[PDB]
Amino acid sequence: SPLLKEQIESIVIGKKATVGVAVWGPDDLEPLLINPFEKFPMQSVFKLHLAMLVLHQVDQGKLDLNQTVIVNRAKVLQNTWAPIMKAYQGDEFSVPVQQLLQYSVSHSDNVACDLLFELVGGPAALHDYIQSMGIKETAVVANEAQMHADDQVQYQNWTSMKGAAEILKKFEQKTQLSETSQALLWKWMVETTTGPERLKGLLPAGTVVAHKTGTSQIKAGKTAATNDLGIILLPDGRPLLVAVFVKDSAESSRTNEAIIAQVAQTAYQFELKKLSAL
Repeated sequence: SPLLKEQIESIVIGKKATVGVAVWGPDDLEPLLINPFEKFPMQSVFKLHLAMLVLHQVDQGKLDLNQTVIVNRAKVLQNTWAPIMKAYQGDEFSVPVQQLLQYSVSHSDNVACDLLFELVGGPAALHDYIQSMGIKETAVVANEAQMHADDQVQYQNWTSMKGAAEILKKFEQKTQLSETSQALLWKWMVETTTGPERLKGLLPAGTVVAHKTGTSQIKAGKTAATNDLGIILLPDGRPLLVAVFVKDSAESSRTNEAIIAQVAQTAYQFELKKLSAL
């Protein structure tokens, strides 16, 4: 739809950032893409793809949700966002895969993320999995530790807005995971504690939203990435897929999140307009 595209452009024009958007409503044949040729750093958004690969290996019986990993407090990535390190006491403890997944997805935990990467063969294994789903415009080459070591690396874990739309559609179609794995991932994405003022920012109270955020620190005067992508359930229970990636922004943190909230609200209102007519 040209009208929705124009409404979204009216939000991003004038903001000192480059914004990518993908909107796919339930009656749309193709998704609406804003800035389709730009490469967007994913930051923690790729923990979504990683959870799908891990659950896919659980579905195949290659991994078990209760399989546990020994965590040595001295050997994991130090001084990074890792809530799991505060959930257990001791210099050494063991955590099941089920909980590492929950912490990576819902809490965007960086240590849980890298521990999961180690069970499946690293970034290379995730990249193969993504390509195997037919998504060519998403690249994964580094884990959190490597992204932590060199701040240019984050740009190498990128996605196009078509790639963001496809991962949401694959997930939404419930064709990649067993019913159990699908229900677990939906649970962790609805329970996310991060980014409450992004996609969910201006939606009505009670709207169900399964989403995953991605954020970088302010370095060299800009925020490389402020992202949120997810599934919004409409009043009739049908899904609305929305992904918003704000790249290389020189705006305040508050403004970066408001761009995402406004785009989500505009897409949501547009779907109500269609339900209103049809």
